[PDB]
Amino acid sequence: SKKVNVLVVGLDNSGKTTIIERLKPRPRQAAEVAPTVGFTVDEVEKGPLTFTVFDMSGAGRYRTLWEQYYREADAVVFVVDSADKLRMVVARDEMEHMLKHSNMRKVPILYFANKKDLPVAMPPVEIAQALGLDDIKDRPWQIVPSNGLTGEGVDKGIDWLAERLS
Amino acid sequence: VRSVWLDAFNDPVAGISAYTPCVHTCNLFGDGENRLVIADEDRKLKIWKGTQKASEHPLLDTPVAICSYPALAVAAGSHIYIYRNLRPYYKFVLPPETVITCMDVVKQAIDEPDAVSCLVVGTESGRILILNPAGTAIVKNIWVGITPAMIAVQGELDVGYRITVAGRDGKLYHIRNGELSQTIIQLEAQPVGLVRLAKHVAVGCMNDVVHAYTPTGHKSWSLYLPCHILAMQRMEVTGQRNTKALIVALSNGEVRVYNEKLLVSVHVSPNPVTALWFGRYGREDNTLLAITKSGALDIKMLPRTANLE
Ligand SMILES: Nc1nc2c(ncn2[C@@H]2O[C@H](COP(=O)(O)OP(=O)(O)OP(=O)(O)O)[C@@H](O)[C@H]2O)c(=O)[nH]1
Ligand SMILES: [Mg+2]
Ligand SMILES: [Pb+2]
Ligand SMILES: [Pb+2]
Ligand SMILES: [Pb+2]
Ligand SMILES: [Pb+2]
Repeated sequence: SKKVNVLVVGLDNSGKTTIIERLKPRPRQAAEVAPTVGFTVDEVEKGPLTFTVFDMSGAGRYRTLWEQYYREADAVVFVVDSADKLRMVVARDEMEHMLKHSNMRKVPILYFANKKDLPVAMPPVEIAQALGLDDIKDRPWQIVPSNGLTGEGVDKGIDWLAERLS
Repeated sequence: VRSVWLDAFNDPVAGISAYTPCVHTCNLFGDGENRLVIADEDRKLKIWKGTQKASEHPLLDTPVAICSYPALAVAAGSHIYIYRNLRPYYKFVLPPETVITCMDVVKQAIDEPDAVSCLVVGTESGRILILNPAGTAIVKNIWVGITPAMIAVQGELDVGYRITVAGRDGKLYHIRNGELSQTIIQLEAQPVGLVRLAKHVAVGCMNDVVHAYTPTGHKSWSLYLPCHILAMQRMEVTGQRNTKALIVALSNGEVRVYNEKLLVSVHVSPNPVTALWFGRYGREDNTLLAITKSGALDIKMLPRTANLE
């Protein structure tokens, strides 16, 4: 196989932890998933690629830790709670601080507009406006609305990322 | 210098008509995501969650101020309707024949967020009442001569606690550990707002000057302002940054953030801001909630990496 590092960041309560579970085998999956504490290294295989996945906390306190993994990251999955319009700018700021950081290389970023299933959810196009994804012009990036409960769209995304990773 | 804030979200056509004391945020529904609580001039109690209005409610009287100890507790006339979670629960009333002028909270033990807390009431009669951690019973009654106009509670009820009291007679009284201090300050003009900062209290007198005062009486600094003070509020950032700032909104439309003496941020809201709240709202800890004279709801949030040094 081929081993790659995927950093999964994004604000707290976005469904970072849940989205990764839908990449785990149906029996391996967890019932209730709990607010990630500190961070977690997991593994996922997909085809000829084996993803070494770092699930960080997005809590205020822990946001300081993502920079610890920027240097190594080969791809980043950024997660946004599509119904949480309020903290959108905050997600933008953190996203920017990441891209700016001199350790985060020009690796593929896949943005999950997660929680597509909610009534108040923001549409992928209105989100990429807020985070200003349109301005990112040096990296492969792609936004993909998802439902992490069901795994709806998760495949669509990971597949995209793996295409950039080959 | 410039504005330190992040522009969260704005609703120009909210229907909100409250000044600082009737606005509050807490964890009503315990599910972590805090809600905005407003005792509007509509004699209505509007409730905001996230970025849209959740419920409106009808209110018996037009309300003085609302706090939380969680149970929202509106004060008006002589009643204090303690709703809780969020359905009616009590109608505690002042014993002698009294009207309420201002109300705030004291931490009972922990001096930590979401701790045991006890309601604190000023009455036009001239008493300050501290109540049971339940709210059921009056715990302390300290009588002081002047009419209370606004108050700031700094400390913890068991360890040590001080309350600074803005009298309508343009004077500052102090109460340390239940005992009423003899140090009384002659303010320059009538008090407009009163904030607890780090090592001292800040008054905004009507003549557009914020004064910083030590309980001993010392005048730490003075902020002389280009316009008129409409609202003042404590901005308490915890963490590595650990600063207890002061927010002033002026009728010229600017809102300024002072780190002790030093001006750290200024921005200008389209309309003069009549109510300021800074706290956790939603899932972000450092959020500036602003209610304009035009009834708009403006929400901003302090970046993780902003310095106030
Ligand atoms: N409606 C809906 N709920 C979701 C979705 N994804 C996750 N949730 C739930 O909403 C909450 C989000 O929890 P987490 O997945 O742990 O949030 P996180 O992104 O991992 O961030 P951390 O707090 O740092 O662990 C949990 O209740 C989730 O299981 C979704 O796609 N739709
Ligand atoms: Mg997580
Ligand atoms: Pb697939
Ligand atoms: Pb009011
Ligand atoms: Pb209050
Ligand atoms: Pb003054």
